[PDB]
Amino acid sequence: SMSLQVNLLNNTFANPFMNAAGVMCTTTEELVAMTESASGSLVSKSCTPALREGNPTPRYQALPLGSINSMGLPNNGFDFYLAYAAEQHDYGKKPLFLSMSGLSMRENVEMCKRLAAVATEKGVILELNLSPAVAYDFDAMRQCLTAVSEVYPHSFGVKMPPYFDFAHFDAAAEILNEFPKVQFITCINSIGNGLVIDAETESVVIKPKQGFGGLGGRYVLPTALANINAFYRRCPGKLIFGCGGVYTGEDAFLHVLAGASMVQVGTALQEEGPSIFERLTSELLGVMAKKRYQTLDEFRGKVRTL
Amino acid sequence: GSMSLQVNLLNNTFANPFMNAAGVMCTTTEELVAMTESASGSLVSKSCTPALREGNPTPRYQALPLGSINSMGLPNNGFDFYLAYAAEQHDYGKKPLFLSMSGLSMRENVEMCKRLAAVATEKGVILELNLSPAVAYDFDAMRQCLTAVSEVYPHSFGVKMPPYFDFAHFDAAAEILNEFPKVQFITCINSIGNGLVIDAETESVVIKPKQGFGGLGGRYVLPTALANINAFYRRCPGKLIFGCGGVYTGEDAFLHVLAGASMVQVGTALQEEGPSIFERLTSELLGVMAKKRYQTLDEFRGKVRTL
Ligand SMILES: Cc1cc2nc3c(=O)[nH]c(=O)nc-3n(C[C@H](O)[C@H](O)[C@H](O)COP(=O)(O)O)c2cc1C
Ligand SMILES: Cc1cc2nc3c(=O)[nH]c(=O)nc-3n(C[C@H](O)[C@H](O)[C@H](O)COP(=O)(O)O)c2cc1C
Ligand code: NI
Repeated sequence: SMSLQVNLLNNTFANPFMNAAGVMCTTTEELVAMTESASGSLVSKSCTPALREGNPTPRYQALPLGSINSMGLPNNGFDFYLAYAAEQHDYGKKPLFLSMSGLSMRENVEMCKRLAAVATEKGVILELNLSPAVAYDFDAMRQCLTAVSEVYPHSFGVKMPPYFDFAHFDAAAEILNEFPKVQFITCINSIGNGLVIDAETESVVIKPKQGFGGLGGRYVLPTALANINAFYRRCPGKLIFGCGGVYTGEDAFLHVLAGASMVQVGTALQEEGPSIFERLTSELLGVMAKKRYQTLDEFRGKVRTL
Repeated sequence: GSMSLQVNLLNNTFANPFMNAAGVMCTTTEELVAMTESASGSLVSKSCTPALREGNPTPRYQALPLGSINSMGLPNNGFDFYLAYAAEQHDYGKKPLFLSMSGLSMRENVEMCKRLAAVATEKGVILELNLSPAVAYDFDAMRQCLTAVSEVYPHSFGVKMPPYFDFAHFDAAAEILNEFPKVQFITCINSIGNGLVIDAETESVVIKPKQGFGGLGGRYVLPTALANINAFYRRCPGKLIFGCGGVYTGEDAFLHVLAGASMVQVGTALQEEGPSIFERLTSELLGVMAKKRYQTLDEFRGKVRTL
């Protein structure tokens, strides 16, 4: 007998799967579809205080090894997602995360002040997007978390861009550990500012920023696993959510082995739609069956070093 | 049409833009001779320290479907060895030679450069100074290092860079590099640092040092490499860019050059296939150029179209 159940943040989740923020979670229809899916949870599109059109198109391109995008935070605005969380989400089906991505400290502070009562009343959980990106400037990062912690009377998580050396893992973890309200860390947002060139057209493939954009998919799995495990080790008091390169149950298995509690799906979900979650739960159970595991706790964070 | 892969830079002529990446098949005399005998346009010797280094415990390199992961730890025969190869053994009649230097402190690099100067003068060996927390990730330390080396090394040289991941960092690094006219080329990029490969079957990491964390190469890194190549191509118009990262085919090389590359270095692919790869890559790049109606590299270098 097996189970994908996860228990964390005073909630129970049927399985660890959820969408990545930015993917299939912008409109009412999308949020409802995520709620009706087999996913264990969902997160609403990273929001700004007011609606944002986002960058000019094309701004997303699917690729053999993943995706590249420079969406530019298109979203319906904070009021919209707050109302979804306050009055529409069926918390009886699954828990809900709200992703917040204010463009200044002030914006985050203002939104958090209003989110507080809805979190208290309904149980929505904040995922604060820190992905130059806030998390790549340690002073800006400390300031952001100080501000939010000061005005937001609840636990929350942070969505991180990837780091690429131990000095940075140490520096980031030192900061995160100074904030006990940060109860989860989502690793990772894209690998930033890659450049895809189409040999046939001799051109870039997205319009904004001269073709530079965030990489997702197969490209990022080892970087994601690195960041998941690095923070799993360095922030023992916190949960880690995995994000990056999940297409299969086996991929998800790797995230959990590295330390992941929840596993977010981006590029693969963009291409397949919310039905992917039935496939992913099935595949992960199958991997666990073949390896003789009954629960996620049996192998979470147990990757073997040499 | 008669096409040419010729490249001209730093008072040298290169038959084609291809060379090995530093770290790959360039450690021993036998390897250096084989690179020289190959169809490559050039070669670079293994990044050296002042004295020989055994490197990290094995396993420390693993080939992967989408590339490679490694934590070699700078195993090398020592500066004396590569200096001797450059001064006395290398056939400059066959192709130009780059020497990769990777001191573990600013002082080590300074002392090696003092001694390399005479050999650069006499034989024409070209320095690629490895700046890959990595020196290049510490802007003050980077400026400091380039100042100290420029002070003692009266020759043009290049720097090998780790990748950056945002415009603010592209600008900051370019600003520093633009302070040093002796830095005539920039090699982008070394490796995507500290990835972690986990083998689902064994439920373990695949290399031994650093709990399995190591540098990524191959298919994983091509868009990051192209971004860095083009970012510096744009921001350092007075310098040349050498590409490194994700080259398996002539088409990949075409992309490097489109992004701004003058020379194109081959790492993971070369590790897996050996030096015969250069015959294949030259032939493939010429084929790509023939199909796209280009005769020379200068016709499309850095000409990637934005939308
Ligand atoms: C179309 C698109 C939009 C995204 N927007 C957001 C976003 O609003 N907030 C966020 O934290 N991450 C955003 N991201 C990054 C994803 O959340 C995720 O971190 C990344 O795609 C890695 O997962 P993948 O490898 O599964 O694609 C976006 C990604 C894509 C592809
Ligand atoms: C085995 C191995 C050893 C390496 N050692 C060095 C080195 O000594 N000096 C250096 O600048 N880069 C070193 N690197 C990085 C490579 O030069 C190259 O930048 C990287 O592998 C990306 O190219 P690829 O995608 O073609 O593998 C090494 C890479 C590999 C795979
Ligand atoms: Ni930094």
